[PDB]
Amino acid sequence: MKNIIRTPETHPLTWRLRDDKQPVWLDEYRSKNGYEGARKALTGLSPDEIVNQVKDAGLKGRGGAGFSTGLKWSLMPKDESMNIRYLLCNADEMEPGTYKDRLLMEQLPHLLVEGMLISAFALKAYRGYIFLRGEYIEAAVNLRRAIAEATEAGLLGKNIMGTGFDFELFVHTGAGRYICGEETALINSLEGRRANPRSKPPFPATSGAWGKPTCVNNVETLCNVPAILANGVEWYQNISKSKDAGTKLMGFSGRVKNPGLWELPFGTTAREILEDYAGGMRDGLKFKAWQPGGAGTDFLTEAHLDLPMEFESIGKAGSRLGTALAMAVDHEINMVSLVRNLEEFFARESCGWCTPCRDGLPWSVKILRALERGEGQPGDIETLEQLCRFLGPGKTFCAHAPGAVEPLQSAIKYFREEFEAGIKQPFSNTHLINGIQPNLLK
Amino acid sequence: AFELSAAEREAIEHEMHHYEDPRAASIEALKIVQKQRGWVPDGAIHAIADVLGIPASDVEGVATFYSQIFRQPVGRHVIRYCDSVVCHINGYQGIQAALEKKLNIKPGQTTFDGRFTLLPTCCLGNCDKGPNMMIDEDTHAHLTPEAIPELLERYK
Amino acid sequence: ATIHVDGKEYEVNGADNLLEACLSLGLDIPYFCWHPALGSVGACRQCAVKQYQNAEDTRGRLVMSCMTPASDGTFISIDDEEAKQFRESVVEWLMTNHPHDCPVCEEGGNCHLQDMTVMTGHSFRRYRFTKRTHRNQDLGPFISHEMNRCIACYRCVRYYKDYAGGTDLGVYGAHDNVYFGRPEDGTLESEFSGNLVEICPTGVFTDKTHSERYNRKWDMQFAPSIC
Amino acid sequence: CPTTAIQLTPDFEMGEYKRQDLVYEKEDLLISGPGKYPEYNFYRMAGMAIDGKDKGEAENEAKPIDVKSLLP
Ligand SMILES: NC(=O)C1=CN([C@@H]2O[C@H](COP(=O)(O)OP(=O)(O)OC[C@H]3O[C@@H](n4cnc5c(N)ncnc54)[C@H](O)[C@@H]3O)[C@@H](O)[C@H]2O)C=CC1
Ligand SMILES: Cc1cc2nc3c(=O)[nH]c(=O)nc-3n(C[C@H](O)[C@H](O)[C@H](O)COP(=O)(O)O)c2cc1C
Ligand code: SF4
Ligand code: SF4
Ligand code: SF4
Ligand code: FES
Ligand code: FES
Repeated sequence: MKNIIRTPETHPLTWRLRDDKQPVWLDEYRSKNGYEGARKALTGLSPDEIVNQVKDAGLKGRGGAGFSTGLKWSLMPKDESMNIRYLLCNADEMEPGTYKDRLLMEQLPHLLVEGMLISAFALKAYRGYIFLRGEYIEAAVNLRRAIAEATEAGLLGKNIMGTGFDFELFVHTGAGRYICGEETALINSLEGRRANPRSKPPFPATSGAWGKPTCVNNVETLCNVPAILANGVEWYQNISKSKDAGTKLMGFSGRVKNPGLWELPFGTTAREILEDYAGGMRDGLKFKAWQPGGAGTDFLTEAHLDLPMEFESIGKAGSRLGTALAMAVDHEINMVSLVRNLEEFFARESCGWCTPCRDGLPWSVKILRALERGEGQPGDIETLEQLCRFLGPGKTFCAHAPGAVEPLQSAIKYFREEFEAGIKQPFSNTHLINGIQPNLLK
Repeated sequence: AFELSAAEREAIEHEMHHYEDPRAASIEALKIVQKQRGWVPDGAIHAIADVLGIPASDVEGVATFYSQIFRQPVGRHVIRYCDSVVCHINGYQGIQAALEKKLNIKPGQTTFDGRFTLLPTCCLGNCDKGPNMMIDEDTHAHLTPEAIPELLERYK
Repeated sequence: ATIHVDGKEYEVNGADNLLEACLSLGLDIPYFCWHPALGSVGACRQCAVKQYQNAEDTRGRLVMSCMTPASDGTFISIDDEEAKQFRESVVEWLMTNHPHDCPVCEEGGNCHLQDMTVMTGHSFRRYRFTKRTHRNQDLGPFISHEMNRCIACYRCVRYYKDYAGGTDLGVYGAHDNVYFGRPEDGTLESEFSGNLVEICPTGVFTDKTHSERYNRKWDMQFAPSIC
Repeated sequence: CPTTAIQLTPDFEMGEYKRQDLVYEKEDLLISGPGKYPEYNFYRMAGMAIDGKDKGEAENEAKPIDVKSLLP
């Protein structure tokens, strides 16, 4: 579908993009209704009024989990003695299959700057950090230039717009770990420590970065904020007739005709995304599987392609919506090799804190290597299944290992024939010792 | 054996100004030393620790936790080819085989000339244009195995 | 506070966590990363029990007893089959990379890892692949270092750094190649480094002075004395 | 015995004149061969390094990956 008319009413995030894929700087951004929501927020709205406005707009988190943003902002302490607060932008985006934040920050940096400004004013957060991955050189350059332009234009720094709100925005480039995207591990990596996640409670809203109240939000959530405050609650609730309010960046990748990213309302079915926007599979390819929201989501089949891309609709199907960036797997891809690659990523991106991930993902990796080489033995599939069952939520310290075992569980559930075809050798981990008769178990 | 230059120390202190705690500039200090010297040598750990006022074991734990902070010497150009699932579907194995045939090295090793270091990196966040490669600061997408012996020849 | 463990009623301190409250009652829950003097961090995932919402609940949920408060009216099960299977699985995951070292290990007969391996009932190996190995460091004349035996329970760094205030011991690395030691070879600088031989549940940090003239714990003649 | 070092052998002629001579030291016990278990070597299985066997050279052992290595 080339005929995409990106009006600001239906495409609040991508209507001011440019055809040559060039970044929109401060003059062009303010020409196309820039910092209107920030002006309204900082000249005619209380911070609690903004928090309640975002809560009434129903803005959920765009970083995969779908937690409500207004409820997260309302969990900040009501003490007036805690005024050293921090806002963090999770620009890490280390999940395989996820490329939305790169587009948003390379081409519209001032949208992120305005969203950080509005969210910091709502949270009464004196300081803001953009935790960005180190592989995004152009996004870092564009964000630093946008921050410099907003600072010289009076939109950042001391006494913004004459209200008296002081806000300083920094860009922190990471050093390449997938676990750094997890918000408590993100806080640990921001503090100059090893990025081990933290147990919750306490949540970062009460004790976050350097012990202060801290709110971590994804890039796309903070890009959703300025349109909410520039158009209103009823406009954000009246663009989609679904329980998930607002629009979402969705797109199919991998052996499709037009891989890319498009802004679509919630409740859009995955089949029409794949057929109209992605163009379907390429020539001589048969669609066999797909992942809805990145490497940490369960595989779904052709029958699940008709489901709307919502949190609850895909949650009921045995998966989760995730980042809503789907990946298509054709019939030429062996599922054992694909899950082997996924589990190698998840095993080597472990942080090493807790036993089941650290010592059970490598066992699953070695089993999958054996099944890919055809050297599988009986009990390997049962071992994979009990690794899936014992790496679920609550068994491990953070959510990295449940997201690791979701593709393994789904692929064993659907494409079990390949995993059973990997097994060719009899089971043996004990060799013969010359003078000792073995205990011949049955 | 190691001594921080004046520009390195000034950049490290400037990064220390941006945080509540001077410990929070450890990753930036390691990246500054790596940018100036190609990698982080052994004396640099104690130098960074002495500047930041944190123990050298904390600096070493940070430097060995993060894969982009190099702790062994590397080549002049670090090839970082993507390894994740979407580039697996788009065929990164042909790219890896082409790189290993052209450079005659396994991943994680350096050529005898000291020109290239081959590394399998994580997902580069460019999955719709896969397979992806990242030489020192440049991302190259839409890779084909026949374009490698031309792509590698403009990094002298 | 009142807790119900396996249908039996106990009166505990509500400011305690469930692991220390149940160990004070004489109940046996396996654990590695918890120490009474160091607090709870929930790393090793060994102390799992099954917590129920109320008395008339049967499904329950596996919780870490070291990270769970012993609040009033709590319902847990230690001998639940799911909890026992998970604890045995944690021991098995630790056993996958552990070296075949007990006869030539100074910790043998005095090893918390041996005790918890036997306590969970894990005695059958089905892992068939390779074991990760590590180089050792020279930690000085008092502490001998054997990094193969590590189960990554983080007790050494928590004691030495957070408790004792030492600066030259740390954790380095990542996913399953975590290394606990000094940044380089040299003598451990803390005046309280010798407590690592009892803090470490395995034989990584061992009494080198004892190791020169080693004998097992059952062969010792002990007495209570004053330093 | 976890190394198959100590073994009971088919031999019964052990009478003595003095009871003190029934205390056998190591030079009275150490034979010049493997006995009833001809091939088992405990040290080929143990992870502890000795002469002729470095770290990673035991059975079912991978080579030690240095913490400073470049591979993730
Ligand atoms: N690149 C990406 O966008 C990636 C996204 N994910 C997604 O992230 C999720 C897992 O991450 P988590 O942070 O562990 O998820 P989570 O569900 O534990 O929490 C997500 C957010 O909700 C907040 N929250 C939840 N319950 C709360 C409570 N009771 N009180 C206060 N705040 C509360 C947390 O502070 C956090 O900001 C999954 O849904 C996964 O799909 C995972 C990997 C990569
Ligand atoms: C292993 C792991 C990796 C994650 N990586 C990211 C990430 O790269 N970017 C991101 O925005 N959230 C990531 N998250 C989710 C965060 O924990 C957190 O929910 C999010 O950053 C902010 O929530 P929000 O969607 O309400 O804004 C990750 C979570 C886990 C468990
Ligand atoms: S599951 Fe455990 S070891 Fe794995 S990344 Fe999370 S805390 Fe770290
Ligand atoms: S640390 Fe314990 S289990 Fe490991 S070799 Fe020594 S005695 Fe055996
Ligand atoms: S060295 Fe000992 S105390 Fe430290 S993490 Fe390893 S097993 Fe635990
Ligand atoms: S999977 Fe290779 S760029 Fe994302
Ligand atoms: S003792 Fe509770 S998880 Fe380690």
